Amino acid sequence: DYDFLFKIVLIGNAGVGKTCLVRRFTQGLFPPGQGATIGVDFMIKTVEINGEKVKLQIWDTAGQERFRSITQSYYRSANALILTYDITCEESFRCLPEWLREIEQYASNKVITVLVGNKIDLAERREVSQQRAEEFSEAQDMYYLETSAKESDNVEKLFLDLACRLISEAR
Ligand SMILES: Nc1nc2c(ncn2[C@@H]2O[C@H](COP(=O)(O)OP(=O)(O)NP(=O)(O)O)[C@@H](O)[C@H]2O)c(=O)[nH]1
Ligand SMILES: [Mg+2]
Repeated sequence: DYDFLFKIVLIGNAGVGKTCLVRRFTQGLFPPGQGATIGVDFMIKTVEINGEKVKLQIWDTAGQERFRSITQSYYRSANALILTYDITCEESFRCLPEWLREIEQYASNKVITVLVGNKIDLAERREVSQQRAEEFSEAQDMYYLETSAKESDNVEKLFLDLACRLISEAR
């Protein structure tokens, strides 16, 4: 048995690396030749946060617009949403207001949302500056972290810090 169970759902545009992120955390390896998610995928992992056993239930949703009505049906039952963009794609960033709008209608009003900028191993090809992203997230009152599923940068920290904050929330 665990001390806590939380339901985390990753969302964001197609191609931003939501799958490689979940899989790198949950399996410990960056998945080679990863293809687009069809519908929603589900993964599990139990983690120790300061002696507490926390089971994460993680839903990994399709980016592709055509699955969008179905991925949205998963929001209401989530404890947290990991909203994801790709630092090297300005449009995935520019989309974010629209995602927050969705989350407002379809997620629960107790949902925690974090923002992840993925693919920092490609930092020199970013199209959204660190400062832009931090200013957007300061405006949204949203925790922001820059990750690399590929090279592991901040992938563990992402979910372990969110678990810790979900613990505090449950108390
Ligand atoms: N350099 C680099 N490439 C990455 C990283 N994370 C994912 N990618 C790549 O970017 C592409 C998209 O990855 P994927 O995890 O499928 O993204 P997704 O957000 O789940 N897409 P979908 O919504 O279609 O399921 C893949 O080619 C994957 O290898 C990263 O941290 N760095
Ligand atoms: Mg995917």
